[PDB]
Amino acid sequence: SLKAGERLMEA
Amino acid sequence: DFEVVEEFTPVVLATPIPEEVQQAQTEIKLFNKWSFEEVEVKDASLVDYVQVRQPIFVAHTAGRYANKRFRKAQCPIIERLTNSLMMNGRNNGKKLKAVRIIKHTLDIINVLTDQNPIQVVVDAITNTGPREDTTRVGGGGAARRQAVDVSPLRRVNQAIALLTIGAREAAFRNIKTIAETLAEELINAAKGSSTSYAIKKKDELERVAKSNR
Amino acid sequence: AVPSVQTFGKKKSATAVAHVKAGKGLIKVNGSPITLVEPEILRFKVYEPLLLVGLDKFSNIDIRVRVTGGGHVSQVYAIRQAIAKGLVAYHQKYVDEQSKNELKKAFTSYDRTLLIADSRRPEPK
Amino acid sequence: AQHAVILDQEKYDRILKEVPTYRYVSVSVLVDRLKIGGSLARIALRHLEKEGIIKPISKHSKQAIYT
Amino acid sequence: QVDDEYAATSGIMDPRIIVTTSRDPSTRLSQFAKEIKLLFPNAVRLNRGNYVMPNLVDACKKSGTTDLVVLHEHRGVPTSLTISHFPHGPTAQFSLHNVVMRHDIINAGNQSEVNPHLIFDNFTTALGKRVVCILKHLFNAGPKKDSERVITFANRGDFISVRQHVYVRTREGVEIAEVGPRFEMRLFELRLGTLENKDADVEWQLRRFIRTANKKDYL
Amino acid sequence: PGVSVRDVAAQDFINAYASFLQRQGKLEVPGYVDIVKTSSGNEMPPQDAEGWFYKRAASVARHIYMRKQVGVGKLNKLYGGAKSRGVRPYKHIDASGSINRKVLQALEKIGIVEISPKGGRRISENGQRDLDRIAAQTLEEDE
Amino acid sequence: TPVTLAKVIKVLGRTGSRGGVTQVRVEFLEDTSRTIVRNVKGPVRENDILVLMESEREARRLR
Amino acid sequence: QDGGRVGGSTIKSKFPEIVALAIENARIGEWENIITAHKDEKFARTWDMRNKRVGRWTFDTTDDGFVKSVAMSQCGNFGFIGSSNGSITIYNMQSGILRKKYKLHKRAVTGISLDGMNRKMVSCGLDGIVGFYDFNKSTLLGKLKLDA
Amino acid sequence: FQHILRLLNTNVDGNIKIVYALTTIKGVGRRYSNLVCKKADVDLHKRAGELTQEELERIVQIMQNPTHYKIPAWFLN
RNA sequence: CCUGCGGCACGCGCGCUACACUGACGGAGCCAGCGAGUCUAACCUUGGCCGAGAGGUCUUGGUAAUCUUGUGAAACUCCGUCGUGCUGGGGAUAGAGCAUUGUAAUUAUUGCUCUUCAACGAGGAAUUCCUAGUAAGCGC
Repeated sequence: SLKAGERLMEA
Repeated sequence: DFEVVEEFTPVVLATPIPEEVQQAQTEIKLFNKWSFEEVEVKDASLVDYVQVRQPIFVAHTAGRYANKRFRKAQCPIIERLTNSLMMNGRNNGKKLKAVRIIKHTLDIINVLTDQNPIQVVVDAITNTGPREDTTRVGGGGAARRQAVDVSPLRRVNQAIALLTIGAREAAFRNIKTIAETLAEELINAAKGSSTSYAIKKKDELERVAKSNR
Repeated sequence: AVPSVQTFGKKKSATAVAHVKAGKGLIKVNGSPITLVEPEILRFKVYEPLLLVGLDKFSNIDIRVRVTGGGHVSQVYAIRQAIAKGLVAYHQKYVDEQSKNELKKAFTSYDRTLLIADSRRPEPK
Repeated sequence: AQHAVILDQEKYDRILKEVPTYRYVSVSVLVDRLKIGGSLARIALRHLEKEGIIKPISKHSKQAIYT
Repeated sequence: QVDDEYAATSGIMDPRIIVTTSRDPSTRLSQFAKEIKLLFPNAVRLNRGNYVMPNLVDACKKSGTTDLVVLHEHRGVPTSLTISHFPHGPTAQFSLHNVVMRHDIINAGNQSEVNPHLIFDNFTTALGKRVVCILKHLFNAGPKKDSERVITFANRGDFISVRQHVYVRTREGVEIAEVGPRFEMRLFELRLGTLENKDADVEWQLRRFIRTANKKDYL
Repeated sequence: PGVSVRDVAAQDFINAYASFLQRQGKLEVPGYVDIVKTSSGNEMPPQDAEGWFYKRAASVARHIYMRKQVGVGKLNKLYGGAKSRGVRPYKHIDASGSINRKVLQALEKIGIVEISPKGGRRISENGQRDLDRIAAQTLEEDE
Repeated sequence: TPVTLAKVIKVLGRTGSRGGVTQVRVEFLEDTSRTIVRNVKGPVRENDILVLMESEREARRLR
Repeated sequence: QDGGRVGGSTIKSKFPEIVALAIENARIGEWENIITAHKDEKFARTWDMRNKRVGRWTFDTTDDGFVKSVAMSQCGNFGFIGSSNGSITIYNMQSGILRKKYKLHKRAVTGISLDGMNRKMVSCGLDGIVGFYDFNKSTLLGKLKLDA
Repeated sequence: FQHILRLLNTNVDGNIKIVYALTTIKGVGRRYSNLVCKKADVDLHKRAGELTQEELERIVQIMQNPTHYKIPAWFLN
């Protein structure tokens, strides 16, 4: 599970 | 052109203060020999962490440097080198032995390389402190060395550590004491001759960090 | 009578009773000149109140200092404390006030431990 | 008995024929293989008489003998 | 009814306590002060060396703590223990005989550290109620009805025996298991001042050398 | 312009006066003086058996001078060091009594000290002179 | 091998980084325009100058 | 204070007439605050304002020149004296002790001042030099020359 | 120079000081080896590979017969 | 080696010692704090004298901020000797003599003096204590 904010960036 | 007369009588005292001490009231000198003026940290990013601006007589400022996070920076590094000399159970809590070594060590660096001892000690710490250090990663049970950069306080802390350990280990079973081998370190670390302890051991820490980045 | 001023100086468990009176310029520690202090490396730790302000200001005064308690080092921090306090409390009494604030700003910029006792009272976290 | 000098009477030869060569300290003077039929550190001693043109260093002492 | 020293705080303010060690501790007992630091909540462990008992008391009333736990030892086996309530409160020097440190056993894990229930058994004497009200206030007030670790203080045969337990409740019975230290414990003197004072009024004192010394209980 | 022995550093004084009492030659070093260890927890006899008894008298004179009177039991404790008991802890032990008693009887013959009232030993007006004398000679060593 | 110094602007909080390693937006000293998100090892604050053996890599998370 | 007796004629005559006066009112009633330079005297006396009396200190020039101009610091601690041989002696005002002697001019100094901040100091000579001093440090800041 | 030599049935190593080369003999103290070099007027810091047999037996006459050379009786082994 | 726990040759826990030159040895420099101390008796004991020392002895001060005691403690400091050799590092094991406490010292009470001069060259897997006058060194 990715930490939030990182998963913004690759999305 | 212009003169200021500030002293009006020949200042003589009933208690005789010696000829080398009355001369020492113009500039403050380390161990009454070594001037803090004309001593430049020849590497930027290390000024504000190597503190040679405020001159000192002996390397024994007993002030509190442990309380704040970065209070450790303003220790005048000659003392900060003596503090890392008393690192062994045979040596903890004996500072006057360590100060007597440095005053004997700083003489040796003069006799060999005329320049200054204290310009060499500053130039030693600029060379041996690494520029990229490698850390361990988690990686899910299979750890690889991940290379990062290093804060300039750690660059000074580990630099001072490698010199005194490098002197304490090279003078383990030799007729050469701690005082002379440390002067063999700092002169070689000033040139970066790769024949000292710390210039070698930096050149793995910057070698390993290049391999995996 | 005789103009004197008595100041104290205190490190770990060592007192320092420095009588300062107008005189000729002798500076004694325990009935012995100040050029004969024991640890011999820290002798310049007690020349600090002599050499910071300038050795001219001791030309008219006497500094009788007697110390008990402490060790070898923690007496040297007591005689450098009571000479600095004994000098800067004679210029506010029997010499000029503007001398005192020149001294109290001189010892301050060098080392504040000369004047006020750095008391290392404990802390619980 | 036999002469109270040799091997070291040769060690004298190669001594003053190599000391001016290097030179350096007593840990370095340890070289050449220092043995009896004379003495260790004393080497530098009679070597303080003349000279050479090079360095040196002391232990319990403290010097940079320009021997 | 609670004791007169503990009366103002009793349920209102949580205690904050200090577990500290005698002087240059052995590495066995410096572990064992941490089990005391874990057996209570609100407990910090300050290593003692070149402190005096005045300036460790007097720099604790200042910072404000409820009480002070100091330990002693013989050759690694801890022997003694005192609890001393600070705002001129009482002290209780305990001798503790049968100890089993937690670090001996196995790497079973780590403790629950949640607020414990307590169990005080076999305290009948009025001096026994003093030891109740001086031990009970070392725990944070008002534990939950379903907290899972319970600390028993049992008094069979004048030796207050304290164990640490966790419990879970099955379909029929409670099943328990032991974590933390086993003590036997014995108080032997009870001052009305702190452990600093050394000339305060002695409320109780274990008399050994008396014709009826072995006869009575809580004597 | 005047000197007291207190104007001369401790060692350089007992150094030049212990070499004054050897060139003086009249002291009466007692019969043994090569075999004794000097103290309680000592190990070896003095490393210089030549000039030690004169080193020690030259100490003893500078010490009773500065004081009113000091006895034999007092010179022991001043000259006793710590004794290594080996595998047992170090503790303080007084030095050898005969030695310091035989510096006192032997400094009364050259008159550097005398029996005091109240007890002990005290510096004599003559020995107060000699000590002040060499306190100047040492003072003037500056050419 | 020219080395480019960099001045620290802002330490980064709440980023999930491996302990010991902290994450810092630096600013280039020789040209005050650019920024690069690098990681430090030792203790670092703002307004101190940091040494970069390589400029163009820009360090990501270290898990 | 010293104990030796004062040197002067026993038939008391008044002080010679006063050609330069300076007064700073900041510390009045505690020591002297009026410095006057008499006509043709190598010294220059002081006066307390509150007690209405000649002060106890007299200020000498130490180069045998006549006092042509005096000034005081705004703090009322320093007393300037401008000799007629360039020398600017700065006497303190508690004890009348000498502290600093400035030497820039060669002709007669004819006016001194100290700024409000006690930092910078000016002087003007009959040689045309207007010298600008620092006073915290003893450095000469600069030097200006006019015509007359 | 002559190396390893035999004194009182004991082989004495030549390249060391006589103050210490005599101490390899059984029982004789370090200070006892320090006194005999003083009594026999021998330099302390010489090596054992020196010391001609004239000066050897004078040490031997003192060491095997102490009490005729003002040696203190406690100072024996 | 000391000690505790097991076991009954050994297993375990707390510990002390040193492996040396940031040392040892010899002089010399010389600085703590908490403390205790004698009555119907023999306490803490200066000083003198005798003994290499350990100790002996003639006296003294003190029921004590008064006398011991400035407890002149030790690491520590300086100058010197040793010179990397199980060496002068280390002091176990042991021989012989002299003292002390005690009705009593053999299975050594302890101390002193000379000789004997071992393991130990930084300690496997394990694992203890610790954040500032603290850790560790050091003596009382």
